[PDB]
Parts: sequence; C-alpha cells; structure tokens
Amino acid sequence: ENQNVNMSRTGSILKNQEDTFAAELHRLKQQPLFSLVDFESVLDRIRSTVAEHLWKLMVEESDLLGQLKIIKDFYLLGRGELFQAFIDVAQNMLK
Amino acid sequence: SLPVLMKYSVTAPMVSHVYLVNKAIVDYYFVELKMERHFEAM
Repeated sequence: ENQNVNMSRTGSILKNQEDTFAAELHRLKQQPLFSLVDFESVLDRIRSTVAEHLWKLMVEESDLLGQLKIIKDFYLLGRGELFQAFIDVAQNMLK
Repeated sequence: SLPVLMKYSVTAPMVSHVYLVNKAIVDYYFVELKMERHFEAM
C-alpha cells in the first residue's frame, strides 16, 4: 500500500482475486457452526494464490537471480582476487 | 463483507483518477513552460 497499488500480493487493484475471495466469504458466512477443517482448507486459498503472485512480481522488476548471487559474493567472498588487492592496500594503513 | 473492503474498492479508483489528473498537469507543464530551455539558460 506504501509504494504502488498495482504491486499488490493478492491482486486488488490489478487482478480479480477479490471476487473469488468474496464468494469464499459468502460461503464461510453461511455457516452457524465452526470446525477446523473448513476454516483451514480455505486458509490455503487466501494464502497460496497470494503467495505466488509476489513471486511473479519480484522476478521481473529486479532480475532476482542478479543481486542474490552478488550479495553472497560480497559476504562469502566469491570474487576472491577482487578483495585481496583491497586487503593488501588496507593492511598498510590500518597499522 | 467488510466495511473496509468496499472502502478499498472506492479507494484505488480514487487513486487512479488523481494520477490521471496528475498526468495531465505534467503534460500541461510540458507544453507551456518549455522548462528545459529555460533551465539551460540559467
């Protein structure tokens, strides 16, 4: 809701998850009793279709596979030679 | 089913039209200011 409204997880300005969610809501409401299986099997449907759309968000906006090998190369030191020249110079003036 | 969900259904149309009026005044500044030529002149 902060940055941009077409970037939503469920599909709220941009998709039509909401009408299906509303039908699920009418079905859940029509019930005077309560149990565990009927409540939690449709806790999948408010999660699983929502848990895939943001996965299909951040692939295209960022090139996911780019920075998430880059950030490991800065910390686990994949570019090994590229920091030793830093280490050689930083030794002579951290004395 | 929710008083906030139907509130959220009016909400993004009210986000959509303000951005539609905001993208007209960006074009109206483009056609009358010619600002980049004045920016280079400063």
